[PDB]
Amino acid sequence: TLNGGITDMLTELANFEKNVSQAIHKYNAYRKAASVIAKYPHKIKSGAEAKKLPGVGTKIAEKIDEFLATGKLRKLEKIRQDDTSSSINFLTRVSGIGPSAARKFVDEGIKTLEDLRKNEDKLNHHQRIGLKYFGDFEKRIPREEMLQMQDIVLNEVKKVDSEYIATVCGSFRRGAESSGDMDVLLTHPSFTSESTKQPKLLHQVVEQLQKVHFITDTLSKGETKFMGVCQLPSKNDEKEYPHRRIDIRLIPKDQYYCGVLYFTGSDIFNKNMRAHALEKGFTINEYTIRPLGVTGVAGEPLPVDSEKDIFDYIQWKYREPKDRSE
DNA sequence: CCGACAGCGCATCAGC
DNA sequence: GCTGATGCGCG
DNA sequence: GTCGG
Ligand SMILES: [Cl-]
Ligand SMILES: [Mg+2]
Ligand SMILES: [Mg+2]
Ligand code: NA
Ligand code: NA
Ligand code: NA
Repeated sequence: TLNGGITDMLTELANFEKNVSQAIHKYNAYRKAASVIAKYPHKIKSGAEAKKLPGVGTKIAEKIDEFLATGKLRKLEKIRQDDTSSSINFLTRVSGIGPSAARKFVDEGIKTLEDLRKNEDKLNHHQRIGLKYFGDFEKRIPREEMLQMQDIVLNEVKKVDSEYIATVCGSFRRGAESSGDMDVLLTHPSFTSESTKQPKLLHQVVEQLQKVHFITDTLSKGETKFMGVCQLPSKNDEKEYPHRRIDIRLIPKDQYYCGVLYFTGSDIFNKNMRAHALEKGFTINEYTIRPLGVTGVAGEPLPVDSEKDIFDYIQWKYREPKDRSE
């Protein structure tokens, strides 16, 4: 983190644009610049030096000059002092509360954690759970705990049907020493792009995980995506582990490689890669990579037998999960 | 300039 | 009930 | 806010 100060600033700007301005392209612009700068192997001495990097334009360069000179950014100083902006940014930290809901709550005079607690009747289900575990969802998960969680999920899945394959993705798969949550990619031979030969494939796994008290709450749930909450079991007399966010995604088995590429991320890496795919005349989602026709319409799914096959199509050297932390 | 900026599942709502 | 739009979340 | 054409 040679350039921690700068990337924090950019990230704070990004958050402002997303949460308050609701300007998503500005948000993405700031995130891209923060990311490109975070991997720059030199301590930055000037905006000019920074502007050499792709994603860092004139406006960001001037901000980096201001920051380097004074150690702060007036624009942010002001944003921090504004009550409405500060309140909105805060409320968006609750899972289920976005920019729109946040601004709406602020209108109604609901602007603090205390306000939320006393107005639970004004929250949808997801938001109520996000509030319930607000503190816990702030905490990172040590890889040691991720490992225990992996064992539980894989073993419980095995118990439901030995043919399931559960893979832990996200930052965990990228080798990080701590994770924001647990991402599980699930497959079963009875669910392919060709046919769904069994219903409740995701339900049964979710049910089994609730049975053993691993999954504690549900934010949302469909036939292919579960989003919820889980918790490690603690021993006699031990303080409980924090509750943790868990996402489970059921992907057609013959589409595993596109799925694991997606679920491994990072999010910025995915955006970069998919953007590059477009430039190369392909479109990539978690299911397939397809050529773009002359009209700009997706063609038929190209054959894929590894993650590297995807990189090959778009003429990128293969990058291991651990090098996709952008 | 000015168009493009990745892609998609689930929840909730409006309108029919 | 459905469809489509929008909010929010995931990487 | 940044970039490519
Ligand atoms: Cl924007
Ligand atoms: Mg994750
Ligand atoms: Mg994340
Ligand atoms: Na640049
Ligand atoms: Na939120
Ligand atoms: Na996740």
